[PDB]
Amino acid sequence: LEEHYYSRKTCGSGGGLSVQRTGYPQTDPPVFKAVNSFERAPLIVGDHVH
Amino acid sequence: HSREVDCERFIGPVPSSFTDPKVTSAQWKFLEDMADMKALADLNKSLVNL
Amino acid sequence: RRTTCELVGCTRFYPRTVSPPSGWFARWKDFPDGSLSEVSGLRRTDIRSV
Repeated sequence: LEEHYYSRKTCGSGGGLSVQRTGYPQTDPPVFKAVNSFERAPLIVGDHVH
Repeated sequence: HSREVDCERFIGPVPSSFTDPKVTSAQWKFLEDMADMKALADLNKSLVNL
Repeated sequence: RRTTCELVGCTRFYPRTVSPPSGWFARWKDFPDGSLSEVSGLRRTDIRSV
């Protein structure tokens, strides 16, 4: 999106102001690719000493 | 006009240098020997509190 | 054992000089005039032994 004021003026007569607001959807490249992974071993022997 | 740009999209891709590292056996052996030497030297300081 | 691979980067904004039209007149209004964001990464792969 990008709004703009197309303030156009008439010829050499009267002289009235104007705004004329209009927008246009603007594209853009994709967003980053967040990666959050993690791997580990399950469980082998529960002793605390060895 | 009035354009709005997002910083989470106008950025290049990730380089190909983000792969896993590659270490040889000699470097691993040297690191293991250095770690063993450091561990053996640190143990001598623990006995100072005799 | 452990193998780390850190990554860091920065980003800046370098806009063009001006937008010269065919035979009209234009002008810019406000601009970043600074940094934007900062990208960073990290990798870890450790293998314990007995």
